[PDB]
Amino acid sequence: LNESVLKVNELNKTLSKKSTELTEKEKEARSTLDKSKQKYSLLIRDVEAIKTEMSNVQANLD
Amino acid sequence: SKQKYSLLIRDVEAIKTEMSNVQANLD
Repeated sequence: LNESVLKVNELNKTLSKKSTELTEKEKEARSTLDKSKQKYSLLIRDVEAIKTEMSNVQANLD
Repeated sequence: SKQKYSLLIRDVEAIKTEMSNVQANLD
């Protein structure tokens, strides 16, 4: 039980990191539009690739 | 424009992923 508590407490830092990286990538994407198709597309695939990683972590935590 | 573009590019990549699976199976 102690190890499981530690494991969830550590999954929270990855949820936090992918929140951060998603925010950063979204800012980059908006910068791309302001200035293009391929960089914007790649950042958007990523932005979604990170949210998928987030949902897995949320299910595991639950 | 942001949301429609995003949904369409994810869908395009999804389709390309489906394509690569079919190509490996065919090979």
